[PDB]
Amino acid sequence: TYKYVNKKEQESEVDMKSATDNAARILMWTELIRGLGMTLSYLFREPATINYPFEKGPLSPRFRGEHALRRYPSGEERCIACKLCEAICPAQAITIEAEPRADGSRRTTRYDIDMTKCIYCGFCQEACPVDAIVEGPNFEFSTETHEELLYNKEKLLNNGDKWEAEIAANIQADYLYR
Amino acid sequence: TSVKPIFSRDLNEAKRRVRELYRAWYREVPNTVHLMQLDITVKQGRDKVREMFMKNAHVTDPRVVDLLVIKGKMELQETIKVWKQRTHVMRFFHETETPRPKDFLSKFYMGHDP
Amino acid sequence: GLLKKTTGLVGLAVCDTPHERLTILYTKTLDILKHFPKHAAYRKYTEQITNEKLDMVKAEPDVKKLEALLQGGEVEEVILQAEKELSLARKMLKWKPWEPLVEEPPANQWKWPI
Amino acid sequence: ASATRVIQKLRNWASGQDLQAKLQLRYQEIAKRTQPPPKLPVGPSHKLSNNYYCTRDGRREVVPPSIIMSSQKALVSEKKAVTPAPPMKRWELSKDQPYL
Amino acid sequence: EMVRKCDPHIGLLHRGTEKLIEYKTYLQALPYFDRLDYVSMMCNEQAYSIAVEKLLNIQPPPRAQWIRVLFGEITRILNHIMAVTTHALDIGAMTPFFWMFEEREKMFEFYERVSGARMHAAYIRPGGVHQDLPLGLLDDIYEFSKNFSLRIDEVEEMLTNNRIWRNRTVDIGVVTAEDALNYGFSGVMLRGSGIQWDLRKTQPYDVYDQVEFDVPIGSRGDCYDRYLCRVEEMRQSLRIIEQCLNKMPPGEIKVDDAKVSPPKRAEMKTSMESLIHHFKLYTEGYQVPPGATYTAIEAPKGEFGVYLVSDGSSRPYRCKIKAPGFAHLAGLDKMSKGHMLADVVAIIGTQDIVFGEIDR
Amino acid sequence: SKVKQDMPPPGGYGPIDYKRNLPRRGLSGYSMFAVGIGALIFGYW
Amino acid sequence: GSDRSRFLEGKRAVEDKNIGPLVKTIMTRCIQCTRCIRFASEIAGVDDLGTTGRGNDMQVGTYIEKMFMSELSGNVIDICPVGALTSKPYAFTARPWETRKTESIDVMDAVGSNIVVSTRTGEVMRILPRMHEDINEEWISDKTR
Amino acid sequence: DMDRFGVVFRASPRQADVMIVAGTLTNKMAPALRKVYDQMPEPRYVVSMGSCANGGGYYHYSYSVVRGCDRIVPVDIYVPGCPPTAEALLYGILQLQRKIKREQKLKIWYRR
Amino acid sequence: KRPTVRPRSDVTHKQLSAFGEYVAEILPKYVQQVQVSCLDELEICIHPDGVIPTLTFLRDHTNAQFKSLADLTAVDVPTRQNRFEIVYNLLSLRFNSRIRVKTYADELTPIDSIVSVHIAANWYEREVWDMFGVFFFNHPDLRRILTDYGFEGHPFRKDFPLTGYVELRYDDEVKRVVAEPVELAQEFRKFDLNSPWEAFPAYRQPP
Amino acid sequence: GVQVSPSGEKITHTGQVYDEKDYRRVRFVDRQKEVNENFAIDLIAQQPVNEVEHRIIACDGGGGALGHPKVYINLDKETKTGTCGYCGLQFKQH
Amino acid sequence: QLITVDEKLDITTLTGVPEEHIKTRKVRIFVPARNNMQSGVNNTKKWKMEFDTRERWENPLMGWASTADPLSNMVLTFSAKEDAIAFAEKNGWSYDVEEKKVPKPKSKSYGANFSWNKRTRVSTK
Ligand SMILES: CCCCCCCCCCCCCCCCCC(=O)OC[C@H](COP(=O)(O)OCCN)OC(=O)CCCCCCCCCCCCCCCCC
Ligand code: SF4
Ligand code: SF4
Ligand code: SF4
Ligand code: SF4
Ligand code: SF4
Ligand SMILES: [Zn+2]
Repeated sequence: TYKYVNKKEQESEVDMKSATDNAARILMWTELIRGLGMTLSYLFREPATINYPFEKGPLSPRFRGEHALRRYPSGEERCIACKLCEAICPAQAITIEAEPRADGSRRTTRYDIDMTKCIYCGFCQEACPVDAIVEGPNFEFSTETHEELLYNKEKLLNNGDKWEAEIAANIQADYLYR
Repeated sequence: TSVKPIFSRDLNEAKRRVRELYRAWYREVPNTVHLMQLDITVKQGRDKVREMFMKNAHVTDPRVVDLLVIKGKMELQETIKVWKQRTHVMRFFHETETPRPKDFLSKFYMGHDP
Repeated sequence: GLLKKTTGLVGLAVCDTPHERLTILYTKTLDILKHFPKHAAYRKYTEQITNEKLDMVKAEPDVKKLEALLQGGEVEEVILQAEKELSLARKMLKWKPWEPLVEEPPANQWKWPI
Repeated sequence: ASATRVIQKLRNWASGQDLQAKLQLRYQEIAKRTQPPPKLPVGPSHKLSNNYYCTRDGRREVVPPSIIMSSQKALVSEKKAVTPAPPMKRWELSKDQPYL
Repeated sequence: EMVRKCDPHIGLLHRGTEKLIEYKTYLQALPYFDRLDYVSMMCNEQAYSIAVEKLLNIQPPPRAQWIRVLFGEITRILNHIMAVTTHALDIGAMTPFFWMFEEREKMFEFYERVSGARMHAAYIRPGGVHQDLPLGLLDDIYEFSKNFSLRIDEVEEMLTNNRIWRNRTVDIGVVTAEDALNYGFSGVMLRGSGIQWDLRKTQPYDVYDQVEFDVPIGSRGDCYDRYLCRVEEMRQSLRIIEQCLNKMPPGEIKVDDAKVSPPKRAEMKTSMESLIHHFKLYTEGYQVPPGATYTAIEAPKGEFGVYLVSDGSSRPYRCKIKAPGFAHLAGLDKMSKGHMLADVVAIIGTQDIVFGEIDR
Repeated sequence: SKVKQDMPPPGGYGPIDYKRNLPRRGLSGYSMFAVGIGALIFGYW
Repeated sequence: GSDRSRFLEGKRAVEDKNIGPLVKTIMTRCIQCTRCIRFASEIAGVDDLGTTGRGNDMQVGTYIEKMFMSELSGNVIDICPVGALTSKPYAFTARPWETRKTESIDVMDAVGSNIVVSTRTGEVMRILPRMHEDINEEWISDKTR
Repeated sequence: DMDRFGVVFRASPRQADVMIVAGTLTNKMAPALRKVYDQMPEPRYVVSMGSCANGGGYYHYSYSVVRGCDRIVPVDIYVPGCPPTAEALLYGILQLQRKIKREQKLKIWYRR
Repeated sequence: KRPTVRPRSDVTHKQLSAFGEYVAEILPKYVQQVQVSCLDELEICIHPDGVIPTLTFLRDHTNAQFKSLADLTAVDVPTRQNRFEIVYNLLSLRFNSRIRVKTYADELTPIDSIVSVHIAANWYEREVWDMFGVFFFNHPDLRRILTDYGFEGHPFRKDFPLTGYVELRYDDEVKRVVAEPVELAQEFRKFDLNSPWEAFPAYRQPP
Repeated sequence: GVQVSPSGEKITHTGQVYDEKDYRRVRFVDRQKEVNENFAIDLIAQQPVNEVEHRIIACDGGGGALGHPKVYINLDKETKTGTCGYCGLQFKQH
Repeated sequence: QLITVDEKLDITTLTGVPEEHIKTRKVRIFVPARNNMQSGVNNTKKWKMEFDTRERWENPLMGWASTADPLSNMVLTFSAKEDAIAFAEKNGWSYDVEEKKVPKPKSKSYGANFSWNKRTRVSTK
């Protein structure tokens, strides 16, 4: 079905009353006083803004931000260098170089993320079979140097040891959906 | 053998268009060094024109020559107008790339490349 | 019935006198298709179409019933299509599409996957 | 929510209509932010029996495209004219609001 | 100060998305579509998903289709807010922008609660949908929809019966229907000239046959008609959101075929089959059969199209993307004839123009 | 346990308004012109 | 194959074997195909590899601790389609999609065994055989791999 | 709201103190960026915004992309994201404020 | 009836096969290999000389009012000597249908242009020339669109590298955005993903 | 295991440290190198063996769908003990 | 009408590449060998055309692998061989063609494993 937006049904009915009304629309700007009144109404409403550093925007557990490399509750490193977080990374941001650890364990000697190539898509954390790399809540990690945004294993593990108290909760909230 | 043409029955009728294009470029260079304030002399601009022409003198297929004439007319359009800036024009000169050594022993001193 | 002061399409006038312009255009198509050869298919199919639509015009004089019977939208769209089919008939008279296939392709041309 | 009942009146008059009911902001009529856990359901093909992937494969039910008038082979292209489909039936004018 | 010729030199958001897509998989290539038209994100990935589904001979389930059409209409309201308010900024009226970008922030909260990204949510996948929407979200969409009518009424009160807006949009950008068709326009640029056409009606792709709405059409091809058409498209998208909320059936959200769509996170931790399938899906892909398609949807700008070409491999061989805005910009020079710099500015704003899809 | 999927409630949702509502308001125009001319004549006197 | 497990029972788990410094046996995943005993008996001529028991409890390998240490022993790593036995030098290093593959030859012996050298970001990760029937009949020595 | 902080746009680069590279920088649009940065009158600052501008981003390996605005304009502050939440861009702007707060110019002039 | 697979009809297939016979027998001087796919998308393949007549036919014929150009693509297949497969997606709006006309080309076998039929083809032909190197006869402008002005190369050709042959950066020595050759700090990592198993026997190529 | 080298740099769990003559120590001037102090080798060594009764058991992380895939470990050997591939926990039977 | 062009089809003046990667470069036309890990052979059957490899080096910051050539990740596919020679001769690349390696057919017998006289009598099962 369709409908017309600017098609007059039919014309040619005018008397002195309608002429007066149109001539008073003109010469008084009556359809402009309505815009003035609208903007005046908006002057007396509560503004939608927030004192940002002190009160902030609402986010959800699914929110995907800064990355982190997680650990088990035993402190054991949770990644195993299965090397598919970089298989699927559609920006080729992730590199891995892996070896046995001298304990006899599949673990990494390298986990880099050029966060200037990352598109923050979540594919790595929904591809990891062990919930090792995640995309956490921190969106406030701006820098004054390009080289700082090129991460490695130690920075990601620092993030994990920092944000575990948040990431564990976000995961607890969002699983049963993923 | 037994192929279709484009704009050229033969190679001489293509060299005709080639010379028309060389002419347009020769007559355009003094206006391009003036309109957008290039920092070169008209002599070496026209030498660059002849260089980028003799970069393709080995060719004998008329069709390739016609396509090169077409692309030259495109670049000439872009240069007659100021759709392209001083950056693009001075791109031709390679004013920052060190000369590729055309000698064996230099290549051997730096790099595994031939 | 009436004159339908507003055809909904923009740039399209109204043609106060339909049932004549269509006769003109379809008769012209029929008279030009006689120059096509018999074995051609465009001749046959366009003759079928124009005869059916001419019969529709001859039958129904009401513009609305004519539209609903002649599924081409408003009558002015139908007239535009008749003019454009006529233009096509002339162009096809010049092109000779009915000839056999010219220069069948190489074998691995439409084969996919490769 | 706090507009002292006379500024509420001013804004509702200057606007033209009650907006204390339809506000731009959100106070307590929103879905809260910590919730119960779900139990997401499970689609068919979890039948546990009478479910073989050869029977409900779609990615294999395709064929290479059918062919008419291949110049390679010897295929041949009274006969009534044809359309690619019947003409698209005209749209009907709306009933809730035809002339805005 | 009046225009005799327009030569748009686009090429400044040309990256090479099509070549990179040829080099990526079908899942790796999805966020490019979020990033092509970057104010109507979920619709682009909806188109891509539909095309890959057609190549796979697979359909998603009811719930996924319903939430897909829901978020498609949400994208329509996003981009129509964007277009209308940017057009107004260009013409001089700046308050609708600030009034409606709050509503866009609420919509981004919907995106960020469903996905975890405000804008570039890779939520519409080929096999249905990634993640089921959380508890307590349809209530919020309802609470938004019940008041968005008032918001759009405020904007319409400001600048529909106005004189400056009318004098500045009316008899501007006039297009004949034949010119629109020949130049290649689509969507609103057709319906403003009065061409009854909408793929949501003619070529319905998810559930649009199952939901009712009206298509606004204009009688003059001026900017004013195809402004009111956008406003009424926003209202009708709201009408459809009502229905999509009132019926959102239970069930799986992605295709229950683990050779195309990945399994549940717990199913890939007790079963070996589903782990194999996780592995191959997230490292190699799913090997769509050879063939090709052209699939088109009503993007909020017009006919967003994708011509995919394939092979047994897990990657695409060619993926051209039709951009509504390409043909509009081609027709810019025609539409600006006897007009001025300001009217040309308004004509740019009227096309609902965005260059990630044009240059791409 | 049984399923839970954020379906709508039992009884659908309320009716969402979508039609345009710009309220016709204002005086007649005869009244406005009378006020104007009356102010004008009083001012002249 | 199907895409779902209708298996709701506990798996098994098999004792692993310490052959040697090359072949890394993880036999919780052997599919009992006997493609290895046949190689060791018919091509390497060793006959120190078999099957112990029957049922699910059949365990491929030796009944004892024995270094399966032959000049054609690393070929089982290519033979075993499953990763029940892999190589220890390549252990946990790379993955096949990462690897570029250049068809080269061998220089250890004068046999001319055709070979594939697999790289990963400018390094060398592993060696593999090529197929040539006049030389290197899908097999290569343990040195050159 | 940015104007809350005294941060309002101006269309001309000469009435501007900072430029925010909010998008992908191509080989065709880099001369224009540099002309604009040049025309900006010093003191002037740059904020690279997004992965496409910090580095090359999702279009790093393409033929028509410069792999960072670092190569064309000197960046003071990098904001990551695809897109970066406006919350995050705001954080980066206040971080640029903090950077300006510790410039110590007249100090070093006295110490010349 | 099966939910996971896509539903299937036959009337569209039959309609499009009929219309394919229609075009095939009405336009034999040019037409090759009409075909209709599993998904019902009609696809006519054409000799490059037949472009204007076929497109004018499908635009202006009464039973085929394909008067809207949706796309105009090209597809590089280095194997076949005529590389570039050129595609014309159209729609009717009278019959609610689409069609696809195809031709072929090469680096030195150009094609007549279509602005005389579909003005929408202007910028698409420009894009095709820029991306693949197909020259179009009697075109008004036919300059680049998308590539930089000083740009040598047709990028969407399969033999063109993804990263290109030149890279840009600003230099203080000359105060310009110079173009140096290409030198990346991280090589693009090509992945060998294709599986060594016949997934689809229906497309099995025999030797 | 954050023992240092004689060049003063911390050494990582991937024993990485730059040589003395390696010029790439510049970048840590007026700066430091991020290294994680909590080594997983020593930590998972600081974890006792979970004795069991059966010869075959399973291991996930402990959350179920929040750990790792279920794997089974044999415990017939007595000289050594079982070990998980994903985690590094150990098991034994009496 | 037609033309009689004799000389070799040459396109290098159109392709927009430097003289370097045209003349210096070498090309390998081949069918790739099957991965001896997998018993599948579908990754064969298509003639490919790779380029010579060039210097990669450790990036001094992180250790990534860098390049100075763009033809590194370059691979094309051809249904046949003459197509590949044609494409290479056309684009001006010197090529080396490795012929098609096909496995010998072989006479299998499950009964030879249980012979009375032969050495095929396998000691296992
Ligand atoms: C005793 C007998 C004799 C008595 C004699 C007196 C008889 C009565 C005289 C009444 C005349 C009143 C003056 C009217 C002048 C305006 C004339 C007019 O028609 O409007 C002009 C303009 C036209 O609008 P448009 O719809 O396009 O119609 C034109 C079609 N030709 O419309 C416009 O101008 C609008 C564009 C300007 C918008 C600017 C924003 C205005 C905002 C309103 C603020 C009002 C505040 C005024 C306060 C003043 C205090 C000093
Ligand atoms: S997917 Fe997870 S376990 Fe595998 S390499 Fe990446 S982070 Fe490590
Ligand atoms: S979020 Fe996406 S782009 Fe970023 S590292 Fe993970 S997979 Fe790569
Ligand atoms: S080849 Fe591998 S899978 Fe087959 S029996 Fe030997 S160890 Fe088991
Ligand atoms: S990759 Fe193959 S062999 Fe290895 S665990 Fe998985 S299914 Fe078993
Ligand atoms: S949102 Fe992402 S794709 Fe878009 S410009 Fe920013 S970084 Fe690039
Ligand atoms: Zn474990």
